[PDB]
Amino acid sequence: IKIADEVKKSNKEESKQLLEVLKTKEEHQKEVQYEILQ
Amino acid sequence: NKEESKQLLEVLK
Amino acid sequence: LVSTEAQIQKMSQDLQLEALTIQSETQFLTGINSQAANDCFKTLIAAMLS
Amino acid sequence: LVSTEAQIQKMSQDLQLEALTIQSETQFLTGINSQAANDCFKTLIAAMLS
Amino acid sequence: LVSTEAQIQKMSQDLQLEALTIQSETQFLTGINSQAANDCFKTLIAAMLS
Amino acid sequence: GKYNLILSEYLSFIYNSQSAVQIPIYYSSNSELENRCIEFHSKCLENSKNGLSLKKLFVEYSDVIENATLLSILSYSYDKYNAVERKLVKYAKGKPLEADLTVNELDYENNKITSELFPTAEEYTDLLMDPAILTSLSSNLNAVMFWLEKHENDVAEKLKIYKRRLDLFTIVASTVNKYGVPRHNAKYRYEYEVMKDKPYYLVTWANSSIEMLMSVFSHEDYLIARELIVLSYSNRSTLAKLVSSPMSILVALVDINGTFITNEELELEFSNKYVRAIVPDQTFDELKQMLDNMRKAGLTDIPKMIQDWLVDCSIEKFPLMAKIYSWSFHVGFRKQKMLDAALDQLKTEYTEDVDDEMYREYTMLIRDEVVKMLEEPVKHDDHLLQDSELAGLLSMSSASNGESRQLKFGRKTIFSTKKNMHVMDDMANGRYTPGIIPPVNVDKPIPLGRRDVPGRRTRIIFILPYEYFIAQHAVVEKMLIYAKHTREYAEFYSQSNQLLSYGDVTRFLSNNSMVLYTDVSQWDSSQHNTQPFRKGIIMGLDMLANMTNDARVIQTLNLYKQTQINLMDSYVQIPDGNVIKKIQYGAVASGEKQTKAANSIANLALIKTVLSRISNKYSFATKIIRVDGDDNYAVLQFNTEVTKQMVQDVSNDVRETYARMNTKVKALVSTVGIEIAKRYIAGGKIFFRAGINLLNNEKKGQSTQWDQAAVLYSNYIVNRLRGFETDREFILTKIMQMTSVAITGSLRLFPSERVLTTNSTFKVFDSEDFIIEYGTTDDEVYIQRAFMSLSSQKSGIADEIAASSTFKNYVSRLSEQLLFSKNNIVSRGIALTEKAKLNSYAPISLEKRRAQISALLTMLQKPVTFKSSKITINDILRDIKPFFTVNEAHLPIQYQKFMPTLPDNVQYIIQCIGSRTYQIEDDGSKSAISRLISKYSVYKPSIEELYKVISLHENEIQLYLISLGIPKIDADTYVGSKIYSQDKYRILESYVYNLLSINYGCYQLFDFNSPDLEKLIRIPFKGKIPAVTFILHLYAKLEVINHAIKNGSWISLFCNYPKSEMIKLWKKMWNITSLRSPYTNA
RNA sequence: AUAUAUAUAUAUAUAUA
RNA sequence: UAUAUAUAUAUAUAUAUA
Ligand SMILES: Nc1nc2c(ncn2[C@@H]2O[C@H](COP(=O)(O)OP(=O)(O)OP(=O)(O)O)[C@@H](O)[C@H]2O)c(=O)[nH]1
Ligand SMILES: O=c1ccn([C@@H]2O[C@H](COP(=O)(O)OP(=O)(O)OP(=O)(O)O)[C@@H](O)[C@H]2O)c(=O)[nH]1
Repeated sequence: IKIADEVKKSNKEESKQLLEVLKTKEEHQKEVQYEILQ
Repeated sequence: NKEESKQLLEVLK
Repeated sequence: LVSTEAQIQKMSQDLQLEALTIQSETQFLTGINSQAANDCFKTLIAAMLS
Repeated sequence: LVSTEAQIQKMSQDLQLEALTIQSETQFLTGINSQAANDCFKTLIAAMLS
Repeated sequence: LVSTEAQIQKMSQDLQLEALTIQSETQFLTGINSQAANDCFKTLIAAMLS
Repeated sequence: GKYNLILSEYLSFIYNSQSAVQIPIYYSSNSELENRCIEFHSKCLENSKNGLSLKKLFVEYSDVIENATLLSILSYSYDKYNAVERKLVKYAKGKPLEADLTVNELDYENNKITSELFPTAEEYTDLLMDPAILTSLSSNLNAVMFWLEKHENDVAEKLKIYKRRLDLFTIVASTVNKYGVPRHNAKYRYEYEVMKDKPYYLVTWANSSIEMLMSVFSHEDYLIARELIVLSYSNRSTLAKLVSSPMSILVALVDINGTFITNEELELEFSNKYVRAIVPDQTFDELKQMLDNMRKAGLTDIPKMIQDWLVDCSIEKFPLMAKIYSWSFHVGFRKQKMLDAALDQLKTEYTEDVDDEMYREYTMLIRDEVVKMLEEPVKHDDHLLQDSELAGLLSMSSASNGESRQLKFGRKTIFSTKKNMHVMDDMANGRYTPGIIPPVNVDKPIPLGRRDVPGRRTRIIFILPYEYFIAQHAVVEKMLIYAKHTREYAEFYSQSNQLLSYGDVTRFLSNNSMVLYTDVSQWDSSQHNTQPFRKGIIMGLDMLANMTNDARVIQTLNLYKQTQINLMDSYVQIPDGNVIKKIQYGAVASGEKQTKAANSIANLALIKTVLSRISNKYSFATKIIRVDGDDNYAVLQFNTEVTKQMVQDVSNDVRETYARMNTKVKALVSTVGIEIAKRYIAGGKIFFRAGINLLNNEKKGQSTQWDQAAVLYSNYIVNRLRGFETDREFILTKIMQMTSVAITGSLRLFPSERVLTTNSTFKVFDSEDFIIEYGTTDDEVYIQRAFMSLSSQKSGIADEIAASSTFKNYVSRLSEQLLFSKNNIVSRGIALTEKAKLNSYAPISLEKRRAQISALLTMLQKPVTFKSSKITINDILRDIKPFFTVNEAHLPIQYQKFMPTLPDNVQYIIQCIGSRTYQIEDDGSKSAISRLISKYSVYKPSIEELYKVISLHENEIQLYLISLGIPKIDADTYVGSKIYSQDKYRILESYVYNLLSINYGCYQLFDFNSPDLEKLIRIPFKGKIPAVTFILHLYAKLEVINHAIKNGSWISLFCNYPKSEMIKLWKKMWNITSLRSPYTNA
């Protein structure tokens, strides 16, 4: 979270996996707050 | 006449 | 400086960040960039000289 | 009070919640909001006073 | 040579390569091919000979 | 593409005028090439509007021809008169075939002139000769004449295929030209005013003849097609059964060298046993009388082929004998009158001198089988027998009822016959009794229907009322469950592959064993089926009325008894002329719900008795008795080796003992192979029937031309895999005429290869045969979304009926009977089932499909501009495809071929990776709600409704579960354990295993878990993202076979799929559906 | 102005004011 | 020193079969 711009516009694979792991954490942290409302 | 088809068939070929 | 693209890429393997698991290790990578490096080398020195 | 959007986000890291399973620690966060702490403070004081 | 498609598969089972995790074991497989096997056998013999 | 090249030469053949022009239409995925496509299509419409050519324009716009792909070809044809007969006289060289008249035993089935066969105009029923396919004879003759000019100049081998398809065309063309080509109407129905002078059965003869001469490849095919085209003009009745007769006998002559086998839990092994074929001299005297009945019928080149094979009796030349049997069913259907088909079926001779000592054992064996099937779901009060009125009505077949009733649904009144529409009327007018079933006696008899078989005499069928379905649904759904857990009934051996299911025949075949396959001459209307079959079942429901204690399991078991009391005497209602003829028929009713679950009881319990009476002379030990309605076999294992006299004296003791129960039969025994279904085990190699009429349907359907062009191709790929090679250049010529659409007068629109062969609703034929190809290129996934956007159409008939006061009074009377609560997620979920159930009505589904195609014409006359970001199946495979690396690899031929009639490019896959060993079941997991709802209530909800339930509140899941009938402690153990939260990840994963098919027309034959396909597929393993792992090892296993069929060579993949692209694909696999998945990309 | 039963596998398609 | 459990969604059309 709040990752630098040199990583977001990157093209290596190891800097693409990091973005698609921090994205599925914020897509899971937003989902456990919805499960409480269930 | 049918001169157009031999020029149109080889368009697809 | 060590490149901030090639440092969080190296930091995220020593942490073993795991997707689908809310860890307290995903927050170690906040604010790591080359613009807050030259903003903390200066605040530590310019406050000392004044 | 402590902001309930940031109290869960700290409590959901000490617990280390994992997705795609059913753990007994996603139930530790239910019923935590500011409408309830402000209602359990009164049900303790006003039931002792009467 | 041992086939370079049949060796990275066996090298991905000796390690525990798993997705949804940033491992430092993903980089154990880069730069393995038969063009770089005939390049390191040559630049070791031909550097010692000259 | 190859199909586009056949298109532009079909246009240059049928339109040989200087007024004719062809305008290609193009589209592309590029936004730049789309404006290249709009300007090109505009100029060919303005330049060809006023007499300007296109050779100066195709060079200027050659940036769009070689790069974009073809969408359609427009055709301008200012031709007033069809030029079929003008180019028919070029082939009309031979003498015309004169019909014969002494060859049939009837009058209408003879080949007479229609003026002499029907005296006036009003009594002209075309339903004896009607092909009922949506093509014509005038369009078939253009499909052969196109082929006979493309292959005129040929090389020295392909000329003899062309020459043999020409002398067989002069037989057809010189007969059609004598009377002239018949002119049809717009409904493809041949009227009387055109068939006044033509001979009857000229359309259905020349349609069945053109189907034959587009399959004549070798000289062994030409001698059959020469002696069937000439003869099928004369005798329409006897010809299909005289040629197809000795194949039931010829299957018993071939030896067994190495055969397949299936073990007890159904899985495939290979055996090597050598078993002789032992036939007595009364088989070669029954085969000579089957070869003299084929010589009196005129044909003489077929029994010379058989008698040149009888001196060999070898499996190497048996593909010739299976070819002769399969060409017999292509002569066309045997349609006859409704009166002569029933009155020759409902005539039977009963006899009071039958052995009554054998019936009281046959009645008891039906009694002890009905009790054996329902002793468990009646002693425990089952959830489906207690709701027999509802589970029979909520899942109600909507095919037809007996009569035509004037149904009134609000404003729009309709004349329908569908069965669930009769339930909606009678539940609205109050004339519907749940516990009273109507009596089928001399008052209110049974109506009739017919089903036509390509070689058999036209049979009748019974259409019982709808109240004989609600009485019989719940009990017989409990008898099909026991038929799937018993080794005798043939609902057990019913899988996708055919080697697994019909391969238990060759398990006990040895040299001390004798197999026994018998076919009763007619299973309906036998003496042993009128009284001793009903009273064996009524006795079985007396002992089952004592097993339980409820007032509701007895009451549904006193209705299934009442439908057998009422059918012990029955009457059929068949009209003729102006009188109605009521015929008494107390025998079994082919057409109930009961007609297959109680043809496996009544035939097993019969053959368990006739195998008991032949054990007074020969002492044996029977091994299996498999029974499938009438068609059954029963392996007998002896003490000594089986000789030529034990075969003869068992075939004389099963035929005679069946005659002691007044059941006329022929009883065949062998030691090598049987003919159980139409699938024939011969010499250890399964041989199939392979007869499907392409250009002749048995009845007109509820479908349009764009759907009947798909079943012309689907009847060809089954015909090719089974060993009947029809020419692909004729099938492709017949798709370019059926998918023709006339926009205006003198303007036809022809779709290209990319409209037909793509994977969408508008699919007709695959590009290369036997394989599905999901096109991952950007010009082909972009048009799939253009075809998946207009498949959702609404029909105005189904929405005028769904808002009526009758249909709402049926759902509210069905929702009140099911649930004792208030919730509307089922009333809105039942009403979506009967709106989907009303697609069986003909003008509803026709106005669905015509709104698919008339909205396609607006998409095909213009270049497509529809850009949408929908996730398709063809978008998943665009992200997998650049990460495959192919490498050529060699793989030997290990396994043996078991079906010799397969083509060469399919048989090479079987010889390398093996036939299928076991049926793979990888359907994930059913959700935990659907195991909780389907166990208490009989309401089966859709999986898009159970996801809607989970996303509700915690207190609204519990209200939904209690609504269906679940108790409180069971739902509160569900909801309280938070396993509704785990079922979000089992519904969303249930659409992944549904996606890609390991079964198809061709993919069922191969072994996908073979250790020779797993050697070529080299994919590294990642522990997480399980959904992606399945679709990688399935698409890799399909890509090697889709390459090894097209080119005959094997490739070995390597998919180092990175971790950053798996998690991008993991959310693409969970967002195919239209529901809220927690993980999306963007 | 308009007739096509039942069961078993298999494939294609579909769900939304 | 520690890496969860569980086998028959529905409807219509189409072909093979009974
Ligand atoms: N018009 C029409 N053409 C058909 C039909 N079926 C097939 N065709 C095509 O039309 C050709 C034969 O000519 P016709 O059937 O007389 O069709 P046409 O040229 O439009 O002439 P008309 O039928 O009088 O309108 C065949 O080659 C088919 O490609 C049909 O039902 N109607
Ligand atoms: O459409 C059908 C076909 C068949 N059946 C049921 O299958 C039974 C066996 O179907 P068969 O085709 O074997 O009957 P059959 O013995 O009368 O045939 P032939 O020897 O005259 O050629 C029939 O008697 C009927 O009970 C149906 O119920 N519906």
